[PDB]
Amino acid sequence: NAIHIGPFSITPAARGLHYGGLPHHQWTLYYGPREMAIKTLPDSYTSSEVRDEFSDIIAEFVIDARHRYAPDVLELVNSDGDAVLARVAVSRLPEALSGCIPDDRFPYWLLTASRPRLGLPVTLNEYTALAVELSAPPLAWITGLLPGEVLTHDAEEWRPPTSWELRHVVGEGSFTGVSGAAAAALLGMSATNFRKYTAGDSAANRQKISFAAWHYLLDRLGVKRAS
Amino acid sequence: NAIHIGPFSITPAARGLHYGGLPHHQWTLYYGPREMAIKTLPDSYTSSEVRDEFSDIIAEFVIDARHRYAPDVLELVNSDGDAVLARVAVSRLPEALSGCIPDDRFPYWLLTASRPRLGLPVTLNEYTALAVELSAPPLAWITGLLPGEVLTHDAEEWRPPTSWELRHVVGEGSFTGVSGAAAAALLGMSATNFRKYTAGDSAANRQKISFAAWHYLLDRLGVKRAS
Amino acid sequence: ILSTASVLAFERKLDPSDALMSAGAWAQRDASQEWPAVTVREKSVRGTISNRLKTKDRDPAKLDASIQSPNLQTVDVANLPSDADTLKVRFTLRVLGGAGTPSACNDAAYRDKLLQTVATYVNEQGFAELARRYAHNLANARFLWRNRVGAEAVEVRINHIRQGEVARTWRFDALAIGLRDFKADAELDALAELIASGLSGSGHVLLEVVAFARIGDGQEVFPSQELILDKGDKKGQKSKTLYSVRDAAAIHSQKIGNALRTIDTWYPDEDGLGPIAVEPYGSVTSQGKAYRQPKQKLDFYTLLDNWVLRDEAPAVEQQHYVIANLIRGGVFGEA
Amino acid sequence: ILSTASVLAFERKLDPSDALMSAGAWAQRDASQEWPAVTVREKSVRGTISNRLKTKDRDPAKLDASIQSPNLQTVDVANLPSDADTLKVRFTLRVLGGAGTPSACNDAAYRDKLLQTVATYVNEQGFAELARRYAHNLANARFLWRNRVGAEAVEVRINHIRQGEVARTWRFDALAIGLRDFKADAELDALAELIASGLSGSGHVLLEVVAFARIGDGQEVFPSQELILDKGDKKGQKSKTLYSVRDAAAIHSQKIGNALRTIDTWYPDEDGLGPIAVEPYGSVTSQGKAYRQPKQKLDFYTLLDNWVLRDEAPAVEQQHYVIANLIRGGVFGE
Amino acid sequence: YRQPKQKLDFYTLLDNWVLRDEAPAVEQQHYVIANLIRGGVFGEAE
Amino acid sequence: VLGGAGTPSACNDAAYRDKLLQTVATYVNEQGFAELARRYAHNLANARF
Repeated sequence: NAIHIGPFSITPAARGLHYGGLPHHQWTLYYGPREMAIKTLPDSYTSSEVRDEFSDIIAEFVIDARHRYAPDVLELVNSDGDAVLARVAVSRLPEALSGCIPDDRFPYWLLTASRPRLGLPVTLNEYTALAVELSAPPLAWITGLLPGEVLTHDAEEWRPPTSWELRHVVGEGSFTGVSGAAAAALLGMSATNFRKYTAGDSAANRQKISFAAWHYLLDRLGVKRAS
Repeated sequence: NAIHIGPFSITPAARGLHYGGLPHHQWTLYYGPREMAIKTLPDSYTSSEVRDEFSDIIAEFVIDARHRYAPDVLELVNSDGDAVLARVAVSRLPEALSGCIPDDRFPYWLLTASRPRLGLPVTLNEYTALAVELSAPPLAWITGLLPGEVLTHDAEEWRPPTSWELRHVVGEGSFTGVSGAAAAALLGMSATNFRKYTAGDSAANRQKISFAAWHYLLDRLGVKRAS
Repeated sequence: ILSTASVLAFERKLDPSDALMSAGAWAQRDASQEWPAVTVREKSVRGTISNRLKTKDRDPAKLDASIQSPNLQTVDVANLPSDADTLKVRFTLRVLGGAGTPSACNDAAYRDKLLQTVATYVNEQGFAELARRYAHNLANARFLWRNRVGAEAVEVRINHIRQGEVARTWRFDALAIGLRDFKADAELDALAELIASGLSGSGHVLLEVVAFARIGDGQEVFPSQELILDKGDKKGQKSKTLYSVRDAAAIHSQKIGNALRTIDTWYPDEDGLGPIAVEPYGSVTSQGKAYRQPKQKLDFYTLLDNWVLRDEAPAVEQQHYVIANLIRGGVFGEA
Repeated sequence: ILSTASVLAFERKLDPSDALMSAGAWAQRDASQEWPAVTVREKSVRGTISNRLKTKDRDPAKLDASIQSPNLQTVDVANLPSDADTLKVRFTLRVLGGAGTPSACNDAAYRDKLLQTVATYVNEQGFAELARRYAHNLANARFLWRNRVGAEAVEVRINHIRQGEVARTWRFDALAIGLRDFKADAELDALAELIASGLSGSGHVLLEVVAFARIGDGQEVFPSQELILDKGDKKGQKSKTLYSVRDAAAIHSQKIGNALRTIDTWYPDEDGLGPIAVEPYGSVTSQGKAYRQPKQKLDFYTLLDNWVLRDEAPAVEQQHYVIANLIRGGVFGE
Repeated sequence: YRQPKQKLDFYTLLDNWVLRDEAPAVEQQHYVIANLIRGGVFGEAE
Repeated sequence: VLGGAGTPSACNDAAYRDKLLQTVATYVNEQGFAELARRYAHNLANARF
């Protein structure tokens, strides 16, 4: 009786033991193939208690993955160099940056927040254009946990995500927190036709999501901008 | 031998006449069901000459439809009221606007360009948030020529576009100027499977485009933002 | 009737020790008991991004931003001294015998059938093929893993140690004996006879194996790497730790043991690729692939179940493979 | 349907050791076995406010208050003795061979395709161009990084060491052979033939490289610099640490290895700036820039994937660069 | 001396000379090239 | 005394590097290092060290 919380799975050890006189089982928490933890929990534990034993490790994983794959931050400053006027989390860099110290020849500069700064002089209309073009969605860090060939725009190199990669973004335990019904309503499908995507093996009536449906779903969940 | 330029169609009158001794035919230029023009062109006119006779009327239609369905413009101004700092073409209004005259209590204001102005005091970070959220794509005016129930995000009310509505955005004569091959490559589909969408009647192997594919295509052509 | 046991476990034969590294000069190697140990030092490492970028050709300013803030690390390293050119790797290996008896079993009928099956295997042929292959893997210095690659001259001295003193000595040129095929030799077959006498329970085998590899003055040696507790982002710098016993760089005992049992040449894919280590679903991690897949009927578990339960004795090569897996030991139970 | 392997990694060829520094007098360099090692000492450094300042910290009161309270660091330093003008730098170098075979690879089909692609490269031309450039970077003492700058005379002795004794000896004047162009010579092409014999697997190459640089009496030499962990500096603690093997100033082996593979002259941006080191997205840390950006089709990964998967063999200079990246080694996978 | 409130420190003189092409007096040119001979880390602060 | 006094040892911007190099080149062509070397030779002459 395994337990699935998004991409995580908690499985018991198929033969218990007796600790302190009481029957126990070893539960292993996996994130895909990587084994994350082992606990020894008693029997007569409901599955909610088994979930709330590993919820702390799952939450620390979410904290570390959110901080590690955070998108970049550009800062709009004035001509002196201090006194930040605006910040924008970008998912890409504006391609014309090259290491600059702002002077008073131009009144608005766009620097990286990383310390050997790159920057560019802007004039509040091309800043708005760059911020509209390059901004990052509120859940861009989930793109750090995805293989990168399922996130590409090149249709020749794209391969459809597996069920485990699909469970990062769709499901009640996923990192977006969006159920299969709401994600079916986002794509204009039925819940059953969408549950066909989340089976796991190609024999049990599982077809793969298409290129346009996957990228539009990543757009609508707020994960990839998909311009 | 009708001629199709995007949504426009030029058809001859099925029995000619003799003008000035020479055989002529009446060519009618339609935009869907609405008849736009009639000319009397001679025979021994190639189809390029028939196209370049009506190209001026087609271009004036494009000019008027581009000016009529232009999206709104918000302006970021300073505390005095004059001296525009930035402009942004939005496809929606920021929902908190209510008629304002800027004073010096706040240094940045966001007004409508329409004359009984609405406005809002902003602080260059929520201006960037509003500009990222509400900006308009470079070809938003084509959404003026579309029925509005093919542009909705509500999947219950959405109906798929017809072939004539699909020819506004896809095709060499369309208003985007994007061929069927390039639009097939945008959706990660073969040119033949995409040409299945552009047949015209459901008997001749024509299936309808899906919700996610249509909205992702409108996103990738730069027509609707599709957030 | 006669289902397999729910728990079943075998202790390993051919126990090696941790192999210690020391350094000296070639042609002093017969006086090589006072050779100083190879010690593990630290050095700083600054490096740029050389891996594949996730966003391939997009974002060229992020690449230039990452070059301007490169990765600084601290790394454990081990080299020879600048006046020594020879590495010496020493361990002791003991061969025990009793290869059929499990250390834990549920069914008595299953363990009796298994013991009788191993007894008929030993009565048909001895351990002579398996001990010949083990003596080959001792003869070439395969247990020098990367310290053998590109060495000039490798020489292996093997001392059979009966009482506290040496009873017999073998001397091998480990570069002549290849890592590819199993030849024949009088000294090698004497060593194989000793190993087979150890595996048969008819004697107590203790060997001391010493390998000498001529590398170069101050060149880098390769001990076993330890595990690092994700200290590449919080403390950040220590990104490689090397195994060391008492201020002396060492190789793990199971690394030596994996090099010893690289005898499996009978896997169904090919045999021009060389021998691999014996394992159930005989798998190489560096190739990411399982030879002896369970879809084919040549993994350890199906061969054992056919040989023990249904009495379908496989070919003699697969019998060598199954007995090599029993010599390896492991937890062979319902999991 | 051939795709790249998800795991693919290559061990390095051309392993150098740590370069050890010693010091002596010029024209005693033929008896340079008892030369004492250059040791790393400490010294005190009192600084001053000399960097840029933020505009909030440019008031004259704050600036004079910052000058009145100075910084006092301790710094590792390495100098020649006051009676010696020649720095001797010694290391050894193994040329190994087998440069095509990956040490770990996922696909068998990709491994066979890559092996036969390297085989056709080797059959069309040997390692002779690459070994010529490697023997150049041995000949001009580029592995003296800042120790070479502003020297009177640099001289490199290279001993090919077959058994425990010397099999062959080269001697070069490293200032004649520039850092700029790859010329020809009899002794240099003999060295290139030896290195290409090592890289092809047809021999076992072990060289001992000794460089002599005539600097001046008591001048500063520049060994490899280590990395300090500061935890609330202990009353003006150490701010610079130099590498040393055992009370002997030294250069890191990967520093010597980076100076050895400075052979890439085929990068698209320019050619009058000099050779750079062979890296994927060939990048110079001092320039802060990546030549061979992947938006141009001349980084290592696009060239390798076009050559191996789609059989689009690049120009012969890019083939030189791709095989140089395989000789360098690395982790090339997902 | 050469406080940055006056326009005579090395950083303002170098920025005017290189970016704005306002070459200073020849004494200040000697001072700037003397600073370049001196060496140092002239990059952003902190 | 080494020379090459305009070239930086590390730089971010290539355009700023080229502009700085040509600025020091125009300085050298207008006058050499003669005034600076004169003052350095004076500080060698009087034993200020």
